[PDB]
Amino acid sequence: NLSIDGQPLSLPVFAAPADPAALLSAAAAASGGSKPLPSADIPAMRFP
Amino acid sequence: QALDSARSLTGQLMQFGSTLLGLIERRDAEAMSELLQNQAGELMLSSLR
Repeated sequence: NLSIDGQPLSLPVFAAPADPAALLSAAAAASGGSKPLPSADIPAMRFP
Repeated sequence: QALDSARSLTGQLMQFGSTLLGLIERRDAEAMSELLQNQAGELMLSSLR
């Protein structure tokens, strides 16, 4: 479909470029169980 | 003696109030620091585009 100079009579095959991808990273809340209470024993000092 | 016993706990609650205001202020700074980075990311998308 060329002209006499070999130039194309058609409009060229266009291609719209891809959009830039949005970056995304992993986000996690920290996980952790509580610590149990230590054992008991009666002291030598009174309560006050 | 009961006055001193009350004064001890009111000073302790002063300590709790100062610590709590520090934690509120610091949380409230960190939330803005994260807000600014979310805004910077979704603004960087437009600049790249």
